[PDB]
Amino acid sequence: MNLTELKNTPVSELITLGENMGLENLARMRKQDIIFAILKQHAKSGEDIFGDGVLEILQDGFGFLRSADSSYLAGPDDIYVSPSQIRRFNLRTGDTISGKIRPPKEGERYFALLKVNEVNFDKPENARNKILFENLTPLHANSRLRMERGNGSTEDLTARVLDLASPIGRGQRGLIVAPPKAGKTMLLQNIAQSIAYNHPDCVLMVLLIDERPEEVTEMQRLVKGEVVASTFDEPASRHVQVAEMVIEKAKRLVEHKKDVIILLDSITRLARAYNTVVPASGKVLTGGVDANALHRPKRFFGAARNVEEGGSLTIIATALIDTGSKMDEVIYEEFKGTGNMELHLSRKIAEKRVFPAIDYNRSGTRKEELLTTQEELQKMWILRKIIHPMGEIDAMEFLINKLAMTKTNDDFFEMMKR
Amino acid sequence: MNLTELKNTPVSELITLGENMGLENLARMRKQDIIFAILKQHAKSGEDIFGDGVLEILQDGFGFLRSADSSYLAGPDDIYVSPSQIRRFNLRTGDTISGKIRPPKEGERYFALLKVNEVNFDKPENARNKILFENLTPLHANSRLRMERGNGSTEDLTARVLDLASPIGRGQRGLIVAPPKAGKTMLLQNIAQSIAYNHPDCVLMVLLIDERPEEVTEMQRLVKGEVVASTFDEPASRHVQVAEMVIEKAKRLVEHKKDVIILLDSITRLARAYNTVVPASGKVLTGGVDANALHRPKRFFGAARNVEEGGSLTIIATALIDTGSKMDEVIYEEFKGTGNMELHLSRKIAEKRVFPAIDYNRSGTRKEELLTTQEELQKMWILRKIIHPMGEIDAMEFLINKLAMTKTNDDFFEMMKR
Amino acid sequence: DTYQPINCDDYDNLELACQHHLMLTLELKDGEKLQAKASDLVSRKNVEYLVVEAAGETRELRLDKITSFSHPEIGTVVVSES
Amino acid sequence: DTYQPINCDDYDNLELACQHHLMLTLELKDGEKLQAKASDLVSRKNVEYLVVEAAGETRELRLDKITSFSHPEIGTVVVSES
Repeated sequence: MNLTELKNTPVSELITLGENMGLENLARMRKQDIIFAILKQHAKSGEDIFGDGVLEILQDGFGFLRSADSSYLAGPDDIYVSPSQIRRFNLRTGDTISGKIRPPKEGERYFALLKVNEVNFDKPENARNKILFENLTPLHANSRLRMERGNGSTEDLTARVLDLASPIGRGQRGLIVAPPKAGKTMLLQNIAQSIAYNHPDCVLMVLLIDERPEEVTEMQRLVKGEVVASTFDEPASRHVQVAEMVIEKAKRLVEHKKDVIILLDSITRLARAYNTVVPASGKVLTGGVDANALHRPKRFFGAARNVEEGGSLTIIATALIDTGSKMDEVIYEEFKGTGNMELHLSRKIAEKRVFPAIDYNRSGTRKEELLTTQEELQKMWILRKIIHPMGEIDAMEFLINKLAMTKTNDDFFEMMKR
Repeated sequence: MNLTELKNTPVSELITLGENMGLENLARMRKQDIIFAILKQHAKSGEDIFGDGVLEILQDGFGFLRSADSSYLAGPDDIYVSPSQIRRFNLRTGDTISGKIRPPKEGERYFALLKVNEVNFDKPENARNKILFENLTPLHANSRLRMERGNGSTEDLTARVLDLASPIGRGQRGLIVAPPKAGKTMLLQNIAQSIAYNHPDCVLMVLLIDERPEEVTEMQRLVKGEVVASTFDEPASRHVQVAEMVIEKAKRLVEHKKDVIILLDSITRLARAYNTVVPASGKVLTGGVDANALHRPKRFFGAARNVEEGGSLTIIATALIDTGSKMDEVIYEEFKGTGNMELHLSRKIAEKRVFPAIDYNRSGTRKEELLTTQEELQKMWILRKIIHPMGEIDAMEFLINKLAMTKTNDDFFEMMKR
Repeated sequence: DTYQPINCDDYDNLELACQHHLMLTLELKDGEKLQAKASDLVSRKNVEYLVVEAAGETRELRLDKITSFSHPEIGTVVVSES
Repeated sequence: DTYQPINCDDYDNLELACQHHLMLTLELKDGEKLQAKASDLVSRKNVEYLVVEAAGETRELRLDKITSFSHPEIGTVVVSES
């Protein structure tokens, strides 16, 4: 039995566990007290108890192991770790620690770490000798993530269109230009589904900033990978700390030769939160945004890279345009040309109810030659030559009805010829 | 040992060397911290340490020798020179000083210089008696820098085409107008490699502002000379500091009668950074541009000159247009009539996807009779007269067709003669 | 056979005792009591070592070769099996 | 006799003493011992000189000739011949 196992366990089975183990009181709705009592009783029996968490290093010096289930929210159940253990094992923000956990003593609101047996799915001795993330040399994306599934349903249509318009590779910095109503959430959901289905080895992470709880719940239910989010009612500091959590965890995972994928909806909201939290520097540029406010969102966006030594970090971020606020427009302008792949969404195509509503003539990647092969590159050249001179919405109708009766992109490429 | 080679070794070799000498857990922090720790450990043994760096004098008066491998980024490994030594040897910012270092004493954080034995690649005494840069009288460029390699490769074609469009002399002042998609980076890489091959004696530095990390890495790999860059995630003060370090180093090198070449990508982003950092003067032009802010990028661009005495300083800076932002359009309108050489790239030529995407009819040089001989000048005039009626796409296709079989420029002129 | 690291609790107690820089009572295998102070815990080759200057011998010992340690300021500690 | 620059530490300490006006205890290369005050560090003909005055003697010497210098409040620093 592990702390997270009791954490995600619902009421009936935990009540049964308490009553069969010998708990005196089971009429307490607050799960924290019953978990505390049952863990105290396990400690009294001398039976060892394990746990897991994600490290946060506070500026004062000690660390707190948060949980991803609560979207990395502070709570009484987070595991306290003293600075001595941080000095022993070289552990920074984002590391995942699993090991023995000691019950709180008199003077501790939080459970104190007892003994670590695994760090980042690795022994501490081997986890202490990994090079830092920014010492790794960046590279262009050379291996591509194929999102064309064999399902052949209408869901695969969006994936095939995205594969054709702009290939995606591991280690790619992506940007999604989008109007307020273009069905962006469906696009993100199918992208995540394709990523989880096609490349299980790659760690998929979805993070939402300033979103209503209903879509947060539906995403947590429907996305196979981890889903972390912050509701709109929470202040900006919550968004800042959750973004720091996800980026540090991604960096620590990448250091261990792992491919990490982060879907960010949206960069505009994260930049808004960062602007609202940072103290003013005395000079404000046009639009009521601070010059140094964008620096940390830029650092978050720029962490995406394809590490030469091993692993990759693919950050795909969504951007909101014509939202009525000029500060969002200037935020997008300083986030204009820093992404390797770009995908523009058109409001008019959304109005015409054509799914997906992407813009072929305004989308594409910086280096299509590395990701694709030769004949694939020539076929994409031919398709772009066909589509570019004429319109875009009618071009999209052409594309969707051409992919209608076909299943494989190669068959469609054969059909588009002659 | 020598600090420069230590900075040149990869991270894994640094970790191995440090673990050899007894340092512990040094594989999990900054490379600068690793270098500082191993240097301190070696200096504890009592051996002398040799190191070099470019001097930056701060507002207080003391200076720091910074290395160019980290693009002059501040770090623990930077050497510290007290104001007494800047008084001893008349040292200005941009001076490349090499000598011995001593370990920091109690209460000191940075390594301190011990004895100077090379200033600006010369003796400490001789470098004191060099005339300042702006006292030298500028001149019109007359020593041609030929970009044509003459090996007949398809990579040479671009250079050849460029030599036909706008020749460059020593001490020129070039502006490469660049629409977004057109292959500006390919042009810059071709120019840098041609300069490295044809003219090895000229000191070549490549400066990149707001560039993506993968582009910076590929440029450091490709360019034989010197590459210093600032990624887009860094603040504007970083861009300003790297630009001023580059320009002062170039000025100090020219003071010693040396040809210096600076390829800049791009002047627009440098101007944006300068606008961000410089406080507003109260007279804000259209697009948020401050009139005071443009003063310093103009100094950077106007520092390019052909010194009457020995030496020259060539600056070829690209400028982006059709970016959808009024800031860049205003910067272009400010910088349009200040360059000796003007080379235009065309978006619609790259639409047909032929390279290079250079607009012949709108690209040229000022006082081109000085660089080239009379016969070559008359041949160039004849070709310009032939080219003028045709449109830019047709012009480029016809030029590339005629430039294929010919190996050198003289053979091309001979073929065009009959 | 395998080497297991010591638990974090006793390690943090002993490093706290080192930080307080108090007087120390040490025992040997035969039970001899000595009055000295453990200076610092040195982590070499991913292994903790303790040097002792009780009689100037400056003897080096491995952290897994000590049964338990007791101090008067805090409660005596017992090394857990896990 | 060509002049070689002295080490940075020696010159920095000399300049600090000069601008702080201490009764510097000086020993010469030939062994001359003298208690006097250094007024200013001046370089003439590319060789750095030093003027030291005792009762207005204001005698000039090269920095290479000085081997060591001392004061009550600062440590005695021996210059490096190499």
